[PDB]
Amino acid sequence: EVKILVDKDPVKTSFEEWAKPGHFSRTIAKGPDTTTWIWNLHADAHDFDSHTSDLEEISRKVFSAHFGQLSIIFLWLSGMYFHGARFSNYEAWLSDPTHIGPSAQVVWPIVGQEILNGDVGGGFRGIQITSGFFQMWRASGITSELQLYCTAIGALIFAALMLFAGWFHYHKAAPKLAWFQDVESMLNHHLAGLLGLGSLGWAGHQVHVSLPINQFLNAGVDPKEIPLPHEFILNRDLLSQLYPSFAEGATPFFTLNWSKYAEFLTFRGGLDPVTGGLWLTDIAHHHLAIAILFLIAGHMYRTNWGIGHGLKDILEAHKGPFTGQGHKGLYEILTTSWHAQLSLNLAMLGSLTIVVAHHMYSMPPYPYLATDYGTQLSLFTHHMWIGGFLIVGAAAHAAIFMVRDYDPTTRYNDLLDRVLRHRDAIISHLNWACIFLGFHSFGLYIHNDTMSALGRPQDMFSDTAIQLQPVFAQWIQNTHALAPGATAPSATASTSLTWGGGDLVAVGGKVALLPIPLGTADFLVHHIHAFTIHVTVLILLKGVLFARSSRLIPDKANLGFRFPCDGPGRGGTCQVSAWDHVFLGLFWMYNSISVVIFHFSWKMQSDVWGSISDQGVVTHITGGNFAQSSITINGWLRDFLWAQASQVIQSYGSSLSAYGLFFLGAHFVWAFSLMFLFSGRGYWQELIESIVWAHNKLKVAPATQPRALSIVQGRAVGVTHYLLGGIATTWAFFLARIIAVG
Amino acid sequence: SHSVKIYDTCIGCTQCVRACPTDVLEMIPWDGCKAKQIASAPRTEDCVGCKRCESACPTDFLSVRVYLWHETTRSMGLAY
Amino acid sequence: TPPQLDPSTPSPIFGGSTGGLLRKAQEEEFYVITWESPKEQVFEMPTGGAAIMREGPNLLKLARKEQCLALGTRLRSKYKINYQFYRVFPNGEVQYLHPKDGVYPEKVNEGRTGVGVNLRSIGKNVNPIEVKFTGKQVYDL
Amino acid sequence: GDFLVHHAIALGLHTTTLILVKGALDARGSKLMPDKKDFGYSFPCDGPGRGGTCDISAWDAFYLAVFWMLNTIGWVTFYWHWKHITLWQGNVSQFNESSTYLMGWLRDYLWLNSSQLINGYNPFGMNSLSVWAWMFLFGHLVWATGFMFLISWRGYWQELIETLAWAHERTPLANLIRWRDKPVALSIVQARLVGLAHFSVGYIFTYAAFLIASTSGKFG
Amino acid sequence: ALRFPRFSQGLAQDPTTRRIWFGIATAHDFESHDDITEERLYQNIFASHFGQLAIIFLWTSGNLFHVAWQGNFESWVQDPLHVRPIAHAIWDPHFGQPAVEAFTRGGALGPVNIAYSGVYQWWYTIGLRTNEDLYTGALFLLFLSA
Amino acid sequence: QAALYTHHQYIAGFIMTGAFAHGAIFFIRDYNPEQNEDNVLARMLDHKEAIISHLSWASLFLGFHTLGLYVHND
Ligand code: CLA
Ligand code: CLA
Ligand code: CLA
Ligand code: CLA
Ligand code: CLA
Ligand code: CLA
Ligand code: CLA
Ligand SMILES: CC1=C(/C=C/C(C)=C/C=C/C(C)=C/C=C/C=C(C)/C=C/C=C(C)/C=C/C2=C(C)CCCC2(C)C)C(C)(C)CCC1
Ligand code: SF4
Ligand code: SF4
Ligand code: SF4
Repeated sequence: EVKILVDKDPVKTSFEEWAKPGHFSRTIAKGPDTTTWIWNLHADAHDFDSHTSDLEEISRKVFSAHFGQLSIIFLWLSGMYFHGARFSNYEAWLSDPTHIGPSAQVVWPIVGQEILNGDVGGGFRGIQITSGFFQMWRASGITSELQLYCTAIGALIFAALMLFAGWFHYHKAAPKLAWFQDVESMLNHHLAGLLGLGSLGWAGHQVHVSLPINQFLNAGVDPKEIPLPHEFILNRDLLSQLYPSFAEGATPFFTLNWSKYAEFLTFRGGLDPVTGGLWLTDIAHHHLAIAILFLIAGHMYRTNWGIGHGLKDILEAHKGPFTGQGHKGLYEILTTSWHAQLSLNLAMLGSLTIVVAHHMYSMPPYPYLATDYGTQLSLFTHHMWIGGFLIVGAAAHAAIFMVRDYDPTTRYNDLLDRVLRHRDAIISHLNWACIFLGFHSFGLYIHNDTMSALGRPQDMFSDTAIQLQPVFAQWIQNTHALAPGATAPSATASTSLTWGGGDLVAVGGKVALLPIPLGTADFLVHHIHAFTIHVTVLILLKGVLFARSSRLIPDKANLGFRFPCDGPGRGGTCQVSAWDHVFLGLFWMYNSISVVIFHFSWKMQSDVWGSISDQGVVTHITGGNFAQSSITINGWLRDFLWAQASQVIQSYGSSLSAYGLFFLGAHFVWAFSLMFLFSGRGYWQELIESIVWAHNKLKVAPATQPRALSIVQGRAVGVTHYLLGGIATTWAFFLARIIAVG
Repeated sequence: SHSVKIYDTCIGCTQCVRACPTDVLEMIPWDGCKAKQIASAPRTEDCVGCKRCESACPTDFLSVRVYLWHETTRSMGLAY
Repeated sequence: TPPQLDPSTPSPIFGGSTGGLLRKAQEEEFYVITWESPKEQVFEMPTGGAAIMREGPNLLKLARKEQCLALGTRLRSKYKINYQFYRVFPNGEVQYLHPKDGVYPEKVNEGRTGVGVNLRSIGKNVNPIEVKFTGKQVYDL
Repeated sequence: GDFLVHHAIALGLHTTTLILVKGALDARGSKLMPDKKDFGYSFPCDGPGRGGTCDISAWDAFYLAVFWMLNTIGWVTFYWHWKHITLWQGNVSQFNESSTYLMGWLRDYLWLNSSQLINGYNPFGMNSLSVWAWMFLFGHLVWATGFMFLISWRGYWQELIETLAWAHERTPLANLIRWRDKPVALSIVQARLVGLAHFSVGYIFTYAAFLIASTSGKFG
Repeated sequence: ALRFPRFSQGLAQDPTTRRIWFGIATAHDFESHDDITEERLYQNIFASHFGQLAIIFLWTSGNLFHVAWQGNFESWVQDPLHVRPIAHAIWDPHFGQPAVEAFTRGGALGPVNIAYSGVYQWWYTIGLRTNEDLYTGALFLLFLSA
Repeated sequence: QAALYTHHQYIAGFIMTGAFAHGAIFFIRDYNPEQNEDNVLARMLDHKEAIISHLSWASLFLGFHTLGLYVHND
């Protein structure tokens, strides 16, 4: 039976364990003898399953940690709304969004730093923001600074609520293990309750507060004379003028005359020409349909009454001649291992973030977002990085599950067993695929570079030379462009302007979107992307599959998930643990995402973004140089890296001077990481031995004996600094370029 | 074949022998320590050189020393 | 002890894997681990996957000595089963390896003679110049 | 501008001598490895015990100090080239004002003088500077390839080579061909040497191409 | 040692590819070779120094020969401030026609490389003036190498 | 001129590293502690710690202050 199960006062609230560092583990609680202890305290802080073997005790800890994270997120949102209300030019940007740059940060006049308050327009000095909050606030119907202050106060109250909830559910009412393992109820509530009701409420807000205020805004009326949102609920007459169908009330809904609501519930496609974003009437209908779909979906599983499905029943009925018993045993694995669930959820969330990034640029949902290039580039890059990091974490935690929670004697599964019985075939095939893709993707660039350097432009792989046309993607584009006429007759326009419908949307003399052409250069970059993705997959999958054992190390599981090596024997056994494989795969994820964002930036600046005059002529930022220059490595070096870095390197003495400083700092940190990556701790411990002598000579030697960083810790520091420096270099370069020229 | 050597600073706690992944070391009677036993390496042809014994050595300095020497198919841990 | 010989005992139930013997067993050597089990039970394989050990005698062929010892220590620790293993050559020659004396090597036993024991501390090894242009190492003295 | 770069050169010299002298004076042994002389000049390590013993041999000190030598010599050569290229152009004030901060070095020396070199071949044609443009990217590629050997280590590659051996042994029409030497990954010390060689070759070729092309595009 | 390297029996018995890699990398470490003596060490070093000198002489002879054969030394000694010195000619089948045109510098009839080693100035300063002088210097250096 | 200066300086840089590498090899292979008792060469091994710590101090001071001045000017 599904019911609330709690335990009263399991852990006493006291400050006594705050004064004892390392209380959570047996080894660390004894106090430090060397400096390694100081690091070991921070590396094992959230490794709950290593603190205790009780599943219930671990689950309560993660449940409260989630509340803490939610409180932190609410504090962050409250700060964003408060800075929008108190230190921003939002109200001026509302009346002129095409000529005023959003800004919500103002610096103090100290040590000359007040130069960063640049001319963003609207009689305001500040730092231009690229988060896109202004367009979201305009879409939501927010018109005054007072409504942002109330949102900040509400977010503060909610953060306090989540913090209190975490304390209450760890110290007063701690749910039992059976409560957490009620997966059917959790799925039902998250599908129907959270998502369905949330989308239904947002749809209600859109049809009641967003649609009318945005209709007034798009009509060209002053924001300060638009009626307040509640005025559209009090006298329905105001709502019966923009849309006369509201005069009918809810009678059409209950009598199944839904076409009567076609005024504010539409299937249009394309973009709003005044706005440059998706029609709000389309978005409200989308959310209303998603609400019904999720509310019906959240009724699939059986909780307490007979109707519904059993997850174990579905899993045990899917087996075949090639897969033995099939999925039997997976319910036991996924209801007793936090790490497997974390791995699956991380992979799905990281994959979904990339889809969000891809969909937000091609279908701009927010008003005046498409013509704000700095916001678009920043959002795309940010979500790509988030997705890549989450995907890497998925592999890390799958390896952790394999090392710790895998047990064929009590939790056997045929599919996992059969995967482990032919891992050599999987890994060798992926190796061959990676080599083939690397050759037939990157060596074409080398061929083009050599042909260009040899004075033979006619022997290259180019649109004016040997062609490699992406015919399949071109066919998909043509099919999607013809959808409104044959395959989506009720739709008026295609789902995106990039499919090829031969139209361009211009807002404020700036190009929002237009059909994106695909040629040989795109054929090259797409296979480059596939190659890097395959190599990252190879590195991570090899670590997951070979974590327990290999022909080199028959007993790799006893060494743990995170160990440096197994000695210099067998020729050398460095970086054989599953942790190292994640450490190596982080670099390749970084490489892949960097290439993807470089591709996006160059393509958008060359073939989509630009300006349009009152003659009908389009002039792009880099003038369509992608097709003929992005086919050689020298082209990327010269026309992209050298040409577009001219902004960040001449930003000194302007409001963009903080990006050149961050450019240099990121370069410095990236170089700094190579000291940790290229060396080892045996040299550093010996070097420390001499400094300890100098300290002992002057009686200043500390009792906590200085130790060089551990073998694994040095790798972590090196990779963290490498990633930080690399990502910050592009952050500064992209922001400076797209703010100066965009 | 690598070289494994034992010095008389041994205290005979048998930590190296049970850390051997290829059964190279063993314990033999002795009279130089309270435990009346010392380690020996009669099967260094199966040594791989992982130096797991030295990680289990309590004496300072090490009482068991591994020197990496000529490489064979057994010492490189090759199964193909 | 007189080492035991190698019968034709059955093998654990296993579906097969790509981690088994290769051509090295055909031309150089392979290893055979034998034990006795009280009941049929699951055990993880050192080459990947899970197999079923039968009740009675059990014989398993592996590619390396390290695999045999890892499986043996796992059996001893988890199932409390005594084990043996042998080295088999392409010409059918069988060499008994472990437990060599009939007693596990971590337990002291009479009849064993020390090999590689240096009657000095590690700090008393001579300098390289004393062994220069000779074929001897400092630790071999 | 010269005062700061001379102290940078002094720092590079001092650090390189620190690494080399520490390696030479600790060659016979230390507190972490009292019997280092018993293992020779070049050995991989002493294993993961005693906290870890990566790069403990004296050869590894030289391997570490080569990077610092390259960095120091690059600093002095950058200084010489930038001080002379502005003097040959008739405007020393470009170096006098721009050498006092590092963004001046990045923009007015590297970025400014790479305009002609990277235009050796372009989608509109080529000129006589195309060899140096090709060698610039060649050095970049070799320098990047060295990072692979310097960052990734042996066990990952050995475990991957095992799978390739199985795949070859199970592929029809390829079983007829057998290797005579068993394929293994590069040794721990061998990989350091290979990565250092790639690093140094890329470092030398990139700067040689840049210097020759930048001084030959305009002839000072 | 029965195989390669023949100076290291321990490396010769290695059944892996490592036997090759290491054999190349320890060729000149005479002190660590099998059955080495001090007399053999000194004699081998003495012999190797002569080979190094021969290589040095051959390299200089090649430079002189190529400058005399494919260079523009005689035209350069008459206009050192306006003639680009030539190191050697270029014959690459991979070249395209624009590459052939672009690399025809100096007063040459085909693709050439412009020397940046300063050998022209050094040889002009020390009295060499004609191509025959470089030709007879190269022969003498080859004789010295032999 | 530029090519010659760069060429010779890089050659000198490599040679100077070789000088210390072979000096390190001498201490392992050829050094005889008993035949060098209390001469100028043994005292270096006697106060290697004092030498290394002072070199470390000099390098740390130079790096700290040069980088700080450069970043201040930037
Ligand atoms: C993620 C959320 C977030 C972030 C990044 C920021 C960031 C910022 N806010 Mg902000 N803010 C937030 C949430 C956030 N806020 C929320 C939720 C609210 C609503 C309560 C506000 C309300 C708010 C106001 C009203 C103001 C800012 C201001 C600022 C800016 C300067 C802050 C500063 O100097 O701190 C001030 C310094 C401190 C708080 C000290 C740090 C304290 C730590 C614990 C160290 C203590 C040591 C102490 C200083 C030493 C003396 C101790 C004593 C015993 C001797 C900065 C950009 C200011 C601004 O932009 O000015 C133009 C400003 O006036 N914020
Ligand atoms: C009301 C005050 C209070 C008090 C006295 C305690 C006391 C205790 N709690 Mg408890 N707890 C509280 C509130 C409190 N809690 C709240 C509000 C929550 C919900 C989040 C929890 C959730 C919680 C869990 C899940 C656990 C405890 C545990 C414990 C025990 C040891 C914890 C310890 O050493 O803390 C010292 C640790 C800290 C002070 C770290 C606080 C860090 C905060 C929460 C996060 C902020 C980080 C933020 C990102 C900073 C960013 C900036 C940075 C880059 C500089 C101890 C009995 C543990 C236990 O029972 O031990 C076995 C345990 O597992 N508590
Ligand atoms: C319709 C019911 C409902 C709803 C709305 C939620 C919503 C949520 N659950 Mg949840 N849950 C439910 C039923 C529900 N659950 C049931 C029945 C079970 C038992 C099977 C669980 C077991 C469960 C676990 C084990 C965990 C969650 C977590 C979460 C959060 C995921 C993070 C997120 O998306 O942030 C969205 C954020 C918001 C929408 C902000 C608003 C916050 C909402 C409104 C508070 C939810 C109140 C709750 C439904 C009832 C309060 C009790 C009452 C006495 C006050 C989210 C707030 C995770 C979490 O983060 O824990 C804190 C987590 O680890 N839930
Ligand atoms: C919701 C996601 C999530 C969750 C719950 C966890 C949870 C966990 N992970 Mg995990 N992980 C994640 C995502 C997640 N991870 C992702 C996305 C990756 C890929 C990068 C990883 C990679 C990873 C590895 C490789 C390992 C873990 C480990 C762990 C466990 C121990 C964590 C710990 O003690 O850290 C303690 C926290 C710290 C030491 C703080 C580190 C601070 C970081 C490095 C700095 C970040 C830079 C910052 C953003 C910039 C600041 C600038 C600065 C100037 C201020 C714990 C169960 C470890 C383990 O043993 O698992 C059992 C382990 O080895 N994870
Ligand atoms: C630019 C530097 C660089 C390059 C070229 C490579 C190249 C490679 N890495 Mg890699 N790597 C690097 C840096 C680099 N790495 C760094 C810095 C790290 C540390 C994070 C790693 C970490 C790493 C891991 C962890 C893995 C790789 C893998 C691979 C291979 C992928 C398969 C492939 O594309 O083969 C195609 C080969 C190329 C693209 C090389 C260029 C060849 C072109 C076409 C020219 C060839 C022309 C011709 C042959 C020349 C012959 C002339 C004759 C005179 C000799 C490939 C050999 C993976 C692997 O081995 O999978 C198979 C793998 O698992 N690397
Ligand atoms: C007069 C000069 C001189 C002499 C006589 C020696 C002599 C010796 N050195 Mg020595 N050395 C020197 C200078 C010298 N060195 C310098 C300047 C350095 C610093 C760079 C070193 C660093 C050094 C180290 C670190 C070691 C020696 C060792 C040795 C001994 C064995 C050498 C050996 O096995 O060669 C083998 C050498 C090779 C196989 C060369 C490898 C190939 C290199 C990397 C060049 C690659 C260039 C690349 C391919 C270019 C590509 C171009 C691109 C376009 C494709 C021997 C006694 C070794 C020894 O036994 O010490 C006890 C040893 O460990 N030396
Ligand atoms: C750009 C990269 C870089 C940098 C900055 C350094 C810096 C250093 N290396 Mg080094 N190294 C590098 C790359 C680098 N290395 C590489 C690639 C290798 C090859 C593997 C080596 C190999 C190497 C060896 C072998 C040795 C060094 C040594 C040193 C130190 C010399 C003393 C000195 O300059 O003091 C100046 C110190 C600095 C410039 C460090 C930066 C200090 C920052 C700027 C101040 C703090 C800022 C701020 C307050 C922190 C806030 C951040 C955070 C808290 C949020 C110094 C720390 C030597 C050493 O340890 O001597 C002491 C030594 O023996 N390195
Ligand atoms: C006359 C004159 C003057 C003076 C000058 C001088 C006096 C100079 C000096 C200089 C110097 C004085 C320099 C030095 C340098 C040194 C060095 C550079 C060293 C190095 C070392 C090493 C390298 C070592 C090695 C080794 C080892 C490590 C081990 C043992 C063995 C051996 C030794 C091998 C004046 C200015 C007044 C003025 C002008 C004129
Ligand atoms: S080397 Fe590895 S195997 Fe040989 S003895 Fe020491 S530990 Fe046991
Ligand atoms: S570990 Fe040290 S003590 Fe224990 S046996 Fe081996 S040598 Fe004797
Ligand atoms: S250095 Fe660290 S990793 Fe390399 S071998 Fe010695 S221990 Fe294993």
